[PDB]
Amino acid sequence: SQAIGILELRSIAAGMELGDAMLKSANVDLLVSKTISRGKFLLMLGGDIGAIQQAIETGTSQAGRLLVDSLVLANIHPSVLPAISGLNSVDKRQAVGIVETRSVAACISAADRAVKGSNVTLVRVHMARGIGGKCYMVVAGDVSDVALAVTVASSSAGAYGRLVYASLIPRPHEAMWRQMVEGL
Amino acid sequence: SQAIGILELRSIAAGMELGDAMLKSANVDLLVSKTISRGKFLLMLGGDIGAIQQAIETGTSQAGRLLVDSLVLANIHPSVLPAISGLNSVDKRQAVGIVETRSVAACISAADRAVKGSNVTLVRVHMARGIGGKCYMVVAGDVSDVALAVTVASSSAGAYGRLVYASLIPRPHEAMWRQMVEGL
Amino acid sequence: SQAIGILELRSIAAGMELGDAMLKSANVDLLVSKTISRGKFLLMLGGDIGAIQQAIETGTSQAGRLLVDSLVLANIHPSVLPAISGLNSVDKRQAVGIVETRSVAACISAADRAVKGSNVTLVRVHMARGIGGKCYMVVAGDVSDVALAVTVASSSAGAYGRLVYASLIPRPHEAMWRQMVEGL
Amino acid sequence: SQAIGILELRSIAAGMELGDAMLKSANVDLLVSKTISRGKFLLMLGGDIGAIQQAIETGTSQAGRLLVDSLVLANIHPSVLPAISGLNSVDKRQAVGIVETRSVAACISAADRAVKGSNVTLVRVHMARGIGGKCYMVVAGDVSDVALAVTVASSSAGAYGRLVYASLIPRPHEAMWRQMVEGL
Amino acid sequence: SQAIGILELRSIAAGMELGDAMLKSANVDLLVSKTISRGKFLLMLGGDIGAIQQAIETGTSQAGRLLVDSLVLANIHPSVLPAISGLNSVDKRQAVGIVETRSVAACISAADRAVKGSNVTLVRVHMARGIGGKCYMVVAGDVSDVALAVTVASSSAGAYGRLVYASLIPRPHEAMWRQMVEGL
Amino acid sequence: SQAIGILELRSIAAGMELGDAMLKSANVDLLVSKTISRGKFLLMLGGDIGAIQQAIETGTSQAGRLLVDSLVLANIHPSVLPAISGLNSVDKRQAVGIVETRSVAACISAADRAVKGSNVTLVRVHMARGIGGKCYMVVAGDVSDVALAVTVASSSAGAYGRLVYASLIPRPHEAMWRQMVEGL
Repeated sequence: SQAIGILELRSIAAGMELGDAMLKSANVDLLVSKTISRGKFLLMLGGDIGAIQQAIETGTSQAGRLLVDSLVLANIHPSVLPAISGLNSVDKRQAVGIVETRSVAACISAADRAVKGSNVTLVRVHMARGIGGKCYMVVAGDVSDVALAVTVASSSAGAYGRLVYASLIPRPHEAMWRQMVEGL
Repeated sequence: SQAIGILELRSIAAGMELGDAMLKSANVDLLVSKTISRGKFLLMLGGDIGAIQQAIETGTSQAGRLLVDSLVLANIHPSVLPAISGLNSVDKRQAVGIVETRSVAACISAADRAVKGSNVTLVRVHMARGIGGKCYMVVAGDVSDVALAVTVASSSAGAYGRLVYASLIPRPHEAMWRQMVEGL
Repeated sequence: SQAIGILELRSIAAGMELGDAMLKSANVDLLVSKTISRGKFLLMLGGDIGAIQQAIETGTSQAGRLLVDSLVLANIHPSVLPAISGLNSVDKRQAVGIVETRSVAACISAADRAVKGSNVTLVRVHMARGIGGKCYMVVAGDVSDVALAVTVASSSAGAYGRLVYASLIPRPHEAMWRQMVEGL
Repeated sequence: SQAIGILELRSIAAGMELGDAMLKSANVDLLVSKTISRGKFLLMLGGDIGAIQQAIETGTSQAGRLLVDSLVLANIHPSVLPAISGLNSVDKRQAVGIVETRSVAACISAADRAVKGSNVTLVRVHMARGIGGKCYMVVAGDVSDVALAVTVASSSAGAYGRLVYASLIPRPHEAMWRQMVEGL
Repeated sequence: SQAIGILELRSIAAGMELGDAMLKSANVDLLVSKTISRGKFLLMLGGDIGAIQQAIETGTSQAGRLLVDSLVLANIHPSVLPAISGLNSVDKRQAVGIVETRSVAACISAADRAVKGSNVTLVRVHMARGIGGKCYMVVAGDVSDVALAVTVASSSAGAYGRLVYASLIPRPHEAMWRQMVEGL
Repeated sequence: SQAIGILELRSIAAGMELGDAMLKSANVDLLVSKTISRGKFLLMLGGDIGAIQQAIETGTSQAGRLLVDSLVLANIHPSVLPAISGLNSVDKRQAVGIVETRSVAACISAADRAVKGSNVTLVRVHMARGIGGKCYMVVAGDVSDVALAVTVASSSAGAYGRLVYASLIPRPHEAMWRQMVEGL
C-alpha cells in the first residue's frame, strides 16, 4: 500500500531546493516541512512506494553531506498520513490514548500497527521536534478500541526500546480533549 | 481493604525464626517464602492493613543487620493475595495478557491496578528469581478487558520504568496456554 | 531433512507473544521454552527447514531490542528433535556416553554428528542453565558404538573448542544409570 | 566410625565417569550428585574411613585440571550420612533448630558436633546452591536438647566463622513445620 | 521497667564533674566510672527510665563536644544491672556459658533477652575496655538453662552483626570457675 | 612394569656427555636424542623403573643448572616405548586415529591408557618439537578398537587440560596412510 518518506537536512535552504525538487520527481505529497533546532530541517513525504523511493533517493544524492538522516517506511495504513500533516476529524467525543516514543522511526511503526490492529481513529502524530526526540500519537474511539490500540503500540515501540510512556484516558476532561485532539 | 507485607533477609534461618514470629504476632497469612540466589531469603504476608503493619514492624525491628529490605503495600484488591501465593481458577480459556517487570514492588502495584480496573481475573504473579529480578503477572479474560488490564498495569509500571515488556495474546495456542495460566 | 530454530530474548513476556506467533506462522514444533538466569528467555523449534526458516524470520524481525540472539540449524537427524524436548526410550541398558559442551549451538551439532555416525540412540540433550552454560548430550548402546559417538561428537565440538569433557562409561552403576538416561 | 568424602569438579560429565568409578573402587555410598551453578558438579560419599579415603584418592588423582576441590571428613555420627542424602523420620513434632553456614565443610562439622552432643535427631542438611553457598542443618526434639545442639553447632561453626545465623523455634507453626523438616 | 544509661567522654575530669552532676539530677544509680585507653572515660547509669533520660540528657548537653558517645536502654531486667557494676552470687556450681560481643550496645541486649528468656543467673557483664570493643556476659545454671541463654544471646547479637563467639562449658574446671564467675 | 625417563638440557654438548653417562649408569635404553630449537636438547630413556630413576637421578644431579626439565613415568605398557624411538609395524591397513596434546607429559599418559585399554597397535608417538609443544600419537586397528583408543586418550589428556584435538579416520586415504603410520 502507501509509504512514508523522510529527509532531514542540516541546511534550511537546501531542504527547500530539495523540497521543490522531490515534488517534480514523482507523484509524492508533502506532509512536514519545518525547521528543527538548532539549524536542522525536516521533510516528510508520502504516497506510492515507487514514488517515495524515487523521491527520497532523489534528495539524498543531491543533499550529499548536508543530509543528516533519511528513512523510508512501507505498508503504512493510508489513515496514518493525514495524522502526520494534520489531524483527523473526531466522529464523537470518547476515550483517548496517547503513546510517546523516543524516536520518530518507532512512532510511525506503533501507529501503523495500531490502526491496522483496531478500529480507533488515529487523530494526529505530532513531534515535539526533530527525528530522534519525543514524538507521540493520539487515538480515540471506544474504551476497548483505544485499549487495544495502546497495547499494540506499547509493544511495537517497546520491542525496539524507543518507548517513553503510554496512557489511556477513558473519560477525558472537556479541556484536555481540545488539547490532545486539536493541539492548540 | 487488604494489604501486603514483604521482608527480605540475608539469612535463610533468620527468615524462619521471624516467619513463625509474625504468624503469632497478629492475623496475617503467609504468602511467599523461599531461597533467593545466591543465599538471600524472601517473605511475603497478606492480611489486613493493621495486622500487616504490626507484623512487619515486628520483623524489621528484630532482623537487624540480616535485613536486606522491607516494604508494606496496602489497599489491595483481595484477589491479588491468592495470585501471589498460588493460582486463580481460570473459568474458561480466552485472551491472555502478561506484564513483565523488574521489581516485585512494581509488579504488585501493576497487578493491583489491573483487577480494580478491568474484569480480568488476575491469574498469577510469579518471580523468576529475586525481588529485583524478572517478575511478571498474568491476566485472562475477553480480548477487550485484557488489553485494558495490560495498559493500566503498564501505565503504573511504566511511570516507575521498571516495565520490561507487556504483551497481549488473543488466540493462545494449546501448548502456550497451559504454560501461562499454570506455569509447569 | 529436519531443522532446529532457536530464539533467545531479554524478556519472558516477549518470548511468549512471539512463541504463539511462530506456531501459527507455519508447521513447526515447540521444543524448549523456559527462564534463563538472570531473566533471559529461550525458545527452540523443530520442524522442516522451510517452516523453521520462516518462523525464525518472523521472530527476529519482531523481537527488536529484546532479541539477545538467534540461530538456525538444519539437516538434522530426526531423533535429535525429541532428545532436545524430552527423552528417547532406552531399549536395554548397555554402555553410556556423555559429551559436555559450553554452547548449545555446539551441543546440537555434536549430537547430530553422533546419531548419523553410530548406531547409538541419542538419549537426551540437556542445558543446565543458559545457551552459554553447561550443555551436554547422552548416548547409549554397545560399548563399541558409544565410543565412536563420543569421538565424532568431540571431534565436531573440539574443532569449535566449546568441548568441556567427554567420557565413556561401559559398566554404569544402578544409581548412575537412572541419573544419566532419566536425569531426575 | 563412618566418614564423608567430597569431590567437586568443573565438569558435569567428568563427575559421572568418576562417580561410577569410586562406587566400584570400594564399599562407599553415593550421597550427593547434582549441578552447581554456573556449571560445576558436586559429589559426596558416605561409608567407612578406609573405603572413603581410597575412593577419594581414586578421584583426586584422575580428576586433574577438572578438579575444583576435594575434602575428607571422618569420625562421623552415622545419622549424619542419611541427613545429607535425605531426611530423617521426625517421630513427633517438638522444638526446631536451624544453623545456617557459608561452607558445607563447616556445616557437616557443625552437624556432627550436634548429634553426638544432644539427643536431637539431625533432620536434614541442605545446600541451597554450592559448596560455598548457603548451607544449613535442621534438628528437632525437646526445646532443651535443641538449644544445646544449636549452640554446639554454632560453637564449632563460629570458631570457623562460616556461621551466618542460628535460631531456635520452640513452638513452630503448622505452615513453618512442614517446610523445615520436609523442605517442599 | 528499669533502664541502662551510658555516657562516654573524652576528658576524665569532665566525666567526674558530669558524674556528680547526674547523681543530683534524678534518682539514678552509678554502675561504671573508669578510665578508657587512651584518655576516654566511661559512665554507666541505671534506674527508672525517667530518671535515666533526665540524667543522660543532663550530661550530654553539658558535655558539649567532649561527649564521645551516649546511649540509653530501656526494658532491662533488673537482674542485669548488678551484673554490670559487680557480680551476682552463684547459688551452686553448675554449667556456664559466655557470649562475647563486638559492641557494648549489643552486649546488654543479648543479656536482657537472656535473663527474660531462661532461668540462669546472669553472673557479670564485663568489658575488656571501651564501648566499641570486646564485651562478654557470663551465665550459670542448668546444662539446659544455659543452653537456652546462649542461643537467645547468640541470636540477639548475631542479628546485629556484633557477635564474636559464644560457648558453653557444662562441667567447668574448678579453676576456670573462679575466673568466669569471680574474675580475679 | 616398564618406565619412561626424560631429560631435557639447555646445552647440546652436555646432553651427550650426559647421554653416554646414563648408558653406563644402569641398564636403560636410549629412545630420543635430538636438538630442540633454539638450543635445547632432549634425552628420552626406558626400561626398568629402578634403572630409569637411577639413570635420571644420575643426569639431573650432574646437569646442575643446565637441566631445563626432567621427568620419569612408570607403569608404561612396553608397546609404548618402540612407538617413541620409532614405529610399530602395521599388520594390515585399517582405521586410524590421532590424538594431539599440549605437553609431552600428557601425550605418553594418553597412549599408555590407550594401549592398556583397547587392542589397537600404537604406531608412533612423535613430537613436532620440545617437551611442552604439539605432540601426537597414532593408533590403528578396527573401526571400534580405534574408537575406544581415542576416547580414553581424549579423557586422559582432557582431564589435565593438555589436549588440542582428537580425530578418527575409518577409511584413511592411501596417501595419508603412509604419512600417519610412516611419517615421511
